[PDB]
Amino acid sequence: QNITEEFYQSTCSAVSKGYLGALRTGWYTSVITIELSNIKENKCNGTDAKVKLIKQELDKYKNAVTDLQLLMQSTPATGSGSAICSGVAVCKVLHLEGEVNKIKSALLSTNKAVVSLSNGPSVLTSKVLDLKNYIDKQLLPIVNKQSCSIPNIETVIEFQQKNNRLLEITREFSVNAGVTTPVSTYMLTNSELLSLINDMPITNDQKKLMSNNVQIVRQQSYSIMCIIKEEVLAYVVQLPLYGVIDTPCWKLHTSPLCTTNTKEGSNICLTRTDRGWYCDNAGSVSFFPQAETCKVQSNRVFCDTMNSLTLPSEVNLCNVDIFNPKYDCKIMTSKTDVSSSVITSLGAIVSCYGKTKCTASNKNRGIIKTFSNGCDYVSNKGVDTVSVGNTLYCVNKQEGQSLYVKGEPIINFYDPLVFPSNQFDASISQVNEKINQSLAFIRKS
Amino acid sequence: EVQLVESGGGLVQPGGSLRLSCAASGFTFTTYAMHWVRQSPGKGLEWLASISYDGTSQYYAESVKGRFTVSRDNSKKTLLLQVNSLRPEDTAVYYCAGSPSGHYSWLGYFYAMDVWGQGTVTVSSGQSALTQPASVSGSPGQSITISCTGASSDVGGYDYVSWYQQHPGKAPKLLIYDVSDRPSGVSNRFSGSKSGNTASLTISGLQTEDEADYYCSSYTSKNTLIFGGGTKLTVL
Ligand SMILES: *[C@@H]1O[C@H](CO)[C@@H](O)[C@H](O)[C@H]1NC(C)=O
Repeated sequence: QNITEEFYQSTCSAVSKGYLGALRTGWYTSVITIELSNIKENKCNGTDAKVKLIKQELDKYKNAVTDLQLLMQSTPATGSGSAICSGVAVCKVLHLEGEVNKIKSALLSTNKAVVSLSNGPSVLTSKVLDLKNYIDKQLLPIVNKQSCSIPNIETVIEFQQKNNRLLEITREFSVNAGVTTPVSTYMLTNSELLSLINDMPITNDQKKLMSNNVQIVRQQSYSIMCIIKEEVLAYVVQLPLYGVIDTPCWKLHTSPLCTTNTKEGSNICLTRTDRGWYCDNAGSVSFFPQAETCKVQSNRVFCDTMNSLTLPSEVNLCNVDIFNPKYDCKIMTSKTDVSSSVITSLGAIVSCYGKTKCTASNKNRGIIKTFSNGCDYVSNKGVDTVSVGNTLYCVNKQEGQSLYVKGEPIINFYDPLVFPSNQFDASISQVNEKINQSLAFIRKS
Repeated sequence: EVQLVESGGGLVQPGGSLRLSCAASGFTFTTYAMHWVRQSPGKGLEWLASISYDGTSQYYAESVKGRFTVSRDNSKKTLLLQVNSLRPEDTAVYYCAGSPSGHYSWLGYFYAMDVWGQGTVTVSSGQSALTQPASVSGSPGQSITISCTGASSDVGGYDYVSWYQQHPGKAPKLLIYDVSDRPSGVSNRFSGSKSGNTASLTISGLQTEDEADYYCSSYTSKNTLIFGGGTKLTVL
């Protein structure tokens, strides 16, 4: 439904709730074939520009085929071993003798066809381009004579159009050592992508999800080059499978919480750690530290579980009570009081300290609040921009309801002198033990 | 022992459908391309169809397009030709033939035929775009030459002309491929040439085994195959 926010003054953090999530849990591989032409073009007396243009485009086809052949001859490097194993196993199955003959027989009459491999997977094979039919029917009888016959310019243009997709696919597979991502329209047309989504063994809500956010689906897919053998170019497209759809998700924004003394040597700082996207998954929480593992579209979010962390759900209680030992809520500490701002989903957190000019001007009315020293938050209702020093941030104007959850900033509960400020990343219980160790350090002396 | 054997035929009704097939033994199928060629009694040869090593491409002659379809099961090692809408003018001996080029699919890369079969009869009771001579008398120990005349699209434009020796009531054997090259088992005396629109096969030191009928074929620029009339050599 409606996305809402809750800013926690106690922890200098904001949580954006209400997002409907789609987490990637599986891969669906599919074989995409291009029927190529094995030809031995032979020398004719040619001079006129049409014969040269045909032979030029024909040479770009021959060099593209030999370049793609040496690409499978020497492509041992792997870009991401943890995410292309499922497709690499299919290319290794295809490298067996007679398996390519199998897919060549099943896709003899239709563009799409299911093939049962010998290792059991039922993969979907698709012939998206047929250059062998065009070369064997329209080009070889014109340029395989004793002297070349003069072809009309319509054939030259239609052949540059058909050969272009081959040259661009060979370009992408060559510069990236056979593994390209995202999957471009050269790799897979929008018509082929929607038909492949429609033909997947997934729910209709999942086909509608991938179909209205096809660009996000493309950014989370891989294209792996298999083999060129017997006038066939085959490559596997690895598409994301969202086994969890419409799941509740939360977004944490964090900012430094310092004391407001006039002496940089008497101030201590603290910032909540593990900021990012949190999503519900089977009774637990999946945390995504990397920023590119979650693409967001409107209310919807599309995340990838390959590089994520599974934590108990009590970690969300760190947003309302961080000093609670029931969950070891981790923080980072320092003695560096530098100003910053974080634009949240429905507003903006501002940490202002020292000699710094913090303001929130509006395009239609001037500055309505000049922030004082400390950590604060502002809703997007009526606020357009936030200025911190000589830096200007923009507040997201999406409509929704913010809730200000009052509480005292926790930085006032710490003695500055015995604070561990160099300890960097640290659990709450680690800091509390460091404070019990400093009281043991004071009793004896 | 590269052996092809034809099957299906006998007597049949003018109308309905009819299936003909072939069998492969002595060679590797996935490397050979196939041909169907027929011959009315006491008449010349006529091309029909051809399929590539993978059965993907399949290109026919115009006179028979539609009523005929050629298929192949590489797993079971056979070649099939289905006949629909049989006509009284279709009664002929149907031959199975092969061509040695593999991994290629354009009809120009396997336009010659070197392996043949016995032939099966298809009879129903109630044709040469190339041109050769018929009468060619030759006394032994002399040299006579046969004229296969085409017109630019065939023979002329393409240095793609083949020559075959067929003995009365037997399979055709290959003599010349490309324009002058010959396969094994072929006597030196067999030798062929080309000059513009006309190719010519020459034979010197005539023997008795050589009294026979002889044919020519070429790629056609129309993606088909054209067969000549057939010349009767008489030894004296
Ligand atoms: C530190 O000592 C106090 C004294 O009672 C105790 O209540 C608290 O649990 C201790 N904390 C740690 C982290 O040991």
